[PDB]
Amino acid sequence: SLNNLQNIIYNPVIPFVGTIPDQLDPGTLIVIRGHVPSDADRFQVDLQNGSSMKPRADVAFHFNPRFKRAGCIVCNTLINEKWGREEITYDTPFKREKSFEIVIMVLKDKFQVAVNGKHTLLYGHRIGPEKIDTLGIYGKVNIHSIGFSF
Ligand SMILES: OC[C@H]1O[C@@H](O[C@H]2[C@H](O)[C@@H](O)[C@H](O)O[C@@H]2CO)[C@H](O)[C@@H](O)[C@H]1O
Ligand code: NA
Ligand code: NI
Repeated sequence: SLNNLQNIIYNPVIPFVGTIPDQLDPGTLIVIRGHVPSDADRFQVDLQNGSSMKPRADVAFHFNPRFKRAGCIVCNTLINEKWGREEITYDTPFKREKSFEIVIMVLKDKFQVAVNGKHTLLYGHRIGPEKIDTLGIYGKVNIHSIGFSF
């Protein structure tokens, strides 16, 4: 249910980096609506510990749709500017020139991600979700809205 969803941020310029307005406790939703442009090779939604660039902030949850060949979604965690073990989901619901609604649900033990009303993937927590205070969106993607349900 998307009641309690409050959209902030409309049509942000990409790259977008913004502070998350509350702690990502179990039951929290992050809802991102947009489109993949026709020339898209990849984009990413990063749940970050801070917004530092040098050194690069840790990414607790890197959610990275890629579109070359059959496409996929790579999920991973960045710590001390080093990527961890990749979790690759090959059944991607993203397609160039198609719209999407990403819903990231924060559970106690994992993120549960649904795209356009259909379950997409799970990703177990590698960093405590309380350390997540920043949402980054990078790459070839168009964003209409970003909202949260706490
Ligand atoms: O793990 C996410 C991370 O991947 C990097 O690229 C990987 C690539 O996904 C992997 O299949 C290949 O074998 O090695 C590369 C390691 O650099 C990206 O450069 C980075 O942006 C992240 O998306
Ligand atoms: Na990256
Ligand atoms: Ni549109």
